[PDB]
Amino acid sequence: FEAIFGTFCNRLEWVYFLTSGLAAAAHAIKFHDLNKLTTGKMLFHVQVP
Amino acid sequence: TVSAPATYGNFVLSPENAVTAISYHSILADFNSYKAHLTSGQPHLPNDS
Repeated sequence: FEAIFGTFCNRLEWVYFLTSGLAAAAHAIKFHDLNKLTTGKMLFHVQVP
Repeated sequence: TVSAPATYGNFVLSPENAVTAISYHSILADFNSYKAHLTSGQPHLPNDS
């Protein structure tokens, strides 16, 4: 038995979020319970001069 | 009384297809990086004998 051959090319350009300059705008947090969370809220109290 | 084959025949890999693989590697491998085609001692093709 004799075979017919083919070639695989495997190289890729890897990219990462934290290395990007766009990441500077973000504050990156991991939270493994995010599926349970419905809405996150953040509230402020201000008095005027 | 008749002498008959005691067992089934085997899959045998053609020695030629090593040459095709080596040609593909010659095209694809880096400059002088490939070395499997040259060796010392008796030459040896991968076989199931």
